[PDB]
Amino acid sequence: AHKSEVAHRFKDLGEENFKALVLIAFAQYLQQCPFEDHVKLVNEVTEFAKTCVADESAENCDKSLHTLFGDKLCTVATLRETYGEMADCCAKQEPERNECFLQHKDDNPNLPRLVRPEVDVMCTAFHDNEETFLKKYLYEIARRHPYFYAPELLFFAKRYKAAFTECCQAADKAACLLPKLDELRDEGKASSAKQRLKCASLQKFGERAFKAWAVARLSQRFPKAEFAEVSKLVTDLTKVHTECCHGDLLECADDRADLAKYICENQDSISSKLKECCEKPLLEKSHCIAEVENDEMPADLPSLAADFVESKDVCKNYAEAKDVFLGMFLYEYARRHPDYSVVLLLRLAKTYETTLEKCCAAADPHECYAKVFDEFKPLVEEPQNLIKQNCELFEQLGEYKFQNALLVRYTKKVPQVSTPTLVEVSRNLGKVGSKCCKHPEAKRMPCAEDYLSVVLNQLCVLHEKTPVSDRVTKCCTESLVNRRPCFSALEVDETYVPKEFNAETFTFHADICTLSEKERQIKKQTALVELVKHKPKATKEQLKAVMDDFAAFVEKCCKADDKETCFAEEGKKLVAASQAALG
Ligand SMILES: COc1cc([C@@H]2c3cc4c(cc3[C@@H](O[C@@H]3O[C@@H]5CO[C@@H](C)O[C@H]5[C@H](O)[C@H]3O)[C@H]3COC(=O)[C@H]23)OCO4)cc(OC)c1O
Ligand SMILES: CCCCCCCCCCCCCC(=O)O
Ligand SMILES: CCCCCCCCCCCCCC(=O)O
Ligand SMILES: CCCCCCCCCCCCCC(=O)O
Ligand SMILES: CCCCCCCCCCCCCC(=O)O
Repeated sequence: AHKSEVAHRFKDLGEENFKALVLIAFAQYLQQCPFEDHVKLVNEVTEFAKTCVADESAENCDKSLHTLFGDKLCTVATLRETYGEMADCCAKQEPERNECFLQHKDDNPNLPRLVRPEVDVMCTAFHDNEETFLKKYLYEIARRHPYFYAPELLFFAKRYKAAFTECCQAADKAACLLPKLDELRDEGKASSAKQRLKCASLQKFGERAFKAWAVARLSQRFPKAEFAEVSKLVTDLTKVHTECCHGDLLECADDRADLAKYICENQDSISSKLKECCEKPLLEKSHCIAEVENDEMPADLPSLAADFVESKDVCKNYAEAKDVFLGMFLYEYARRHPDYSVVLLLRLAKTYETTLEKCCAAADPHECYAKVFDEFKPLVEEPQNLIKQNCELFEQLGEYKFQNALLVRYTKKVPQVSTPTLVEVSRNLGKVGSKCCKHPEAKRMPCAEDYLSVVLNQLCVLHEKTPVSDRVTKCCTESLVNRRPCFSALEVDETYVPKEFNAETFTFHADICTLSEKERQIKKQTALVELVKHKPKATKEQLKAVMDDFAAFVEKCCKADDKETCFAEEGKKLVAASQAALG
């Protein structure tokens, strides 16, 4: 270490890990360079590291990895005739140089769009050359998602490897592999969204706010930890996320490790759930810790009434350090309720703060704040209720028919939203319902928050680049804790004038009967949205008349001898019979 940084990295990571991350880091700076140029780089940088491992005292093995990596970047021939002013970065000395590079990372690289080949082609390529097949895609994905934390992209890639291993040698390859690839896309996109949103919220609402979130989240997970310990961890976590949000891989990676090193050295004073994690190699340590089970909460804890309502010096302890008092509230409440969403805890916190502001200025303070815990009852109520009604609805309808209810619901509220956006969000919102409703009671709200936070921002980002309704603009710019209830408060837009008829949008062709089940579902769900937008004032019964008449139709023509003639003449009368009903 420090004698040869590059030799130390290599030893800690291993050759295989080393060459994987470097390909990632190279594909994340030079997004336009072809695969094989990157290969040649990764090969040159690894063989070099080897010499340093064998002989740390060698030629320039004492340089920082920041210098080595930069030197390699400015090797690339058409740096100027391809990446433009990025070549100018090479004239700058190292501290400034890397910053110049980060500033030229493109989230909109304007690359094409990865097509997923046939399972046959995939499994053949995978077998006939794993190395090239896998690293080509690692490269192809990393270049499209720069800023995506490199070691995280690596963990997904390893999960792609097992999937391709188990399934290519299966009876029905396609039926084993396709659902996994889809799950992996969804988790990976959800990963990058959660990273994106954390930096955005930090940039928008501030450090103190992030800290409030932190205390909440941490006390839930490490309830046996003392407040002084949770408080330091909150401070430490804020530092690593702040720095990790600057965008540089080595700064982030080293901060994450130190924090993993600390925690693991103090598990006794943190959680009894950190044993297997703290055994893992450096690459996996913080990744493991970040997803650790909740430690069980201390046997028998007193009510919060004593320290927060009854005590003789509430208003005093509050008056000294307000944020400290408010965080202790958070601490004591979060550790007791791992079944609460973090934002909900922040609302009870917000409410406790307000009443304290009013009530501590009273001639007899305890009088006016003695009932404050009675306002928490309806704030806790609202989320708890919403999962019951939604999970019930789902449990008796199944995922696909459950998304179709959301489809109609949200098209009726915000019909100005583009059709594919409505299909994408309503389908997504159904999956978090299929994910979290399978968890038991006390895990539902924390889970629903986790994926709602993703799907909600996803939609906000579209609407930011393309706004079409102000009540959505308002729900997206409202506070952190107000975001979701704002959306739940969306009402049916009955001032929306019906979209005009277009026989194309309701013309169905015989290709549907062969299309993949996912592919096929989008088609129908696209038409459903369009059915609502054309006739939003129709009843549940009117709607279900048409959705049934259509099911019959497709059943008939998809088993006909001449399927294309059937889809033409029968869809011709299907549309007419239906216009007539909703006329
Ligand atoms: C401290 O100031 C800086 C902030 C940043 C950005 C950044 C900036 C943002 C923001 C979000 C982000 C986010 O970008 C990424 O965007 C991608 C958008 O498409 C999805 C698919 O994938 C996203 C990445 O996964 C996400 O991680 C940050 C995470 O890693 C960074 O460093 C990113 O929302 C508000 O403004 C860079 C800097 O370098 C000069 C800074 O100095
Ligand atoms: C610039 C190319 C070489 C990059 C080598 C460093 C790659 C990440 C180091 C892994 C540290 C992981 C720390 C953690 O997340 O817990
Ligand atoms: C969107 C389809 C339903 C998904 C499952 C039900 C979600 C109910 C809302 C949960 C809200 C938790 C976040 C919060 O308390 O602010
Ligand atoms: C604003 C665009 C309309 C399409 C999606 C609407 C999303 C509403 C989010 C509601 C999340 C909680 C579900 C619920 O409150 O029942
Ligand atoms: C205006 C004429 C429309 C006639 C056809 C409307 C069909 C709307 C989509 C039907 C979706 C059915 C859902 C399903 O069966 O999976």
